[PDB]
Amino acid sequence: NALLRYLLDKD
Amino acid sequence: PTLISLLEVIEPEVLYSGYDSTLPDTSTRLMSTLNRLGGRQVVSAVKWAKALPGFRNLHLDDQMTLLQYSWMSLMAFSLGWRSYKQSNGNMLCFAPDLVINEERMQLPYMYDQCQQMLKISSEFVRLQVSYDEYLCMKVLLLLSTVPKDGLKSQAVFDEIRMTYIKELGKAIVKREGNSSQNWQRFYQLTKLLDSMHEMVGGLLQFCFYTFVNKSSVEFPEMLAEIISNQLPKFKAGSVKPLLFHQ
Ligand SMILES: C[C@@H]1C[C@H]2[C@@H]3CCC4=CC(=O)C=C[C@]4(C)[C@@]3(Cl)[C@@H](O)C[C@]2(C)[C@@]1(OC(=O)c1ccco1)C(=O)CCl
Repeated sequence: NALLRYLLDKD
Repeated sequence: PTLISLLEVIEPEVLYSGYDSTLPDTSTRLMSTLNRLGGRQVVSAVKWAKALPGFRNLHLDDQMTLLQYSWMSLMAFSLGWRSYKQSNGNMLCFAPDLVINEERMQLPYMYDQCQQMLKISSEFVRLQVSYDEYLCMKVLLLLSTVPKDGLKSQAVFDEIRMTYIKELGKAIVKREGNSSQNWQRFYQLTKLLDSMHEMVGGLLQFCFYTFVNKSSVEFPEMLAEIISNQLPKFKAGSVKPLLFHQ
């Protein structure tokens, strides 16, 4: 969900 | 600037658990410390995967799926590797501050799962796997478990696998120096990859059990999010393990 989605989009 | 050298550079640094063996040794503390370490390692693995040439060509949903489906395999494979290098497969080397003795495995609450994890490292010992072989296989593990209903960007995924199967070939050559029996080496490494589903299946089983029946063990949000998402799909038999040999 949200946390995995964040990590893939970040940086 | 080769693909294998890039895999060397993007390989995550070995993390420290911060385990405090001055405190009392209990089952709950150990599994919670290992879960916290695992959560951090998974975060690193996401960063690692994002840096793999090709991975970002995949649809975001496919990217999430592959990480959700293979995370345990990646962790256990890495643990197998560390244990092979640090102690020749005699000890479980979770972290340089959290190394489990043969004597520390003789505890009832952790004997079985430790034996399962040692089997992985003993395969590295048996095959004398090289560093580049390990790195190529690890990429392929990320690409080894898929949904039965398929994937959103199948063609890209098929080309990625193709790319890293060839890189594994280069790793075999870099180690042996062009033998005529390199096909036997390739066969042995693909057989090891295949057997990772079974060797890890029992680890996921115990993990899912501990997560559902809270038999009080703490899971960080990173692991909790993946496990609770991964859980109903395995029970539905909706996951397809990719195998090189039928
Ligand atoms: C048997 C499973 C498999 C374990 C993972 C293997 C792979 C792994 C390697 C690590 O280096 C750090 C963390 C994990 C990701 C582990 Cl040790 C933990 O989260 C903890 C995990 C899930 C596990 O660990 C144990 O029970 C365990 C480890 C040692 C003795 O028991 C568990 O179910 C706890 Cl809920």
